[PDB]
Amino acid sequence: ELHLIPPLNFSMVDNGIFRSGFPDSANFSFLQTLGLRSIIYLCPEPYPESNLQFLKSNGIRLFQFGIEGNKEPFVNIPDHKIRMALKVLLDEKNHPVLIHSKRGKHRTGCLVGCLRKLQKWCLTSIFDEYQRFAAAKARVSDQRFMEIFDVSSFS
Ligand SMILES: O=P(O)(O)O[C@@H]1[C@@H](OP(=O)(O)OP(=O)(O)O)[C@H](OP(=O)(O)O)[C@@H](OP(=O)(O)O)[C@@H](O)[C@H]1OP(=O)(O)O
Repeated sequence: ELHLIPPLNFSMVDNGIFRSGFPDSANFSFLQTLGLRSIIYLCPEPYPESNLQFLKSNGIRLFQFGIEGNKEPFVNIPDHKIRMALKVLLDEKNHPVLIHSKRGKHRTGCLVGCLRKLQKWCLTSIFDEYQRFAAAKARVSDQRFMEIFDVSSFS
């Protein structure tokens, strides 16, 4: 067809950094326009064959840091997996990079919020951006994780 279709909840976060929910084949022509080097994938489920073939054909590296898709109020975001994903984001060699989960609201929102903390954003600005994507599914647990996340080791 004649039009591009960004994936669910697509946004540019920064120079060379994007966020979304799970891309499907209708989104591949749009993703090709970004010249991605990397995908940071935050779900534990195996990457579907369709997505794997797109990744391979397009020369994109897959980084998988599987965070269990927990529902409130029993959400347990591993600090370690967010820290390893931030290390990938902070290396310009991996850019352009797309961060995605299933809908790009919770696991993706936490990783982006922790990056904003490293960029010295005030918490209210971090939460406002998180809530723009999470909307009616904004979780206190996601924001509490960002509130407590320690930026000592990086900064
Ligand atoms: O287990 P997940 O976290 O991978 O999936 C949850 C979705 O979480 P999701 O997988 O989207 O998380 P992320 O990809 O991290 O946003 C969430 O979707 P949403 O809250 O809209 O993001 C949805 O909400 P619904 O569509 O309103 O019924 C449900 O909470 C759903 O939990 P499940 O129904 O037990 O699989």
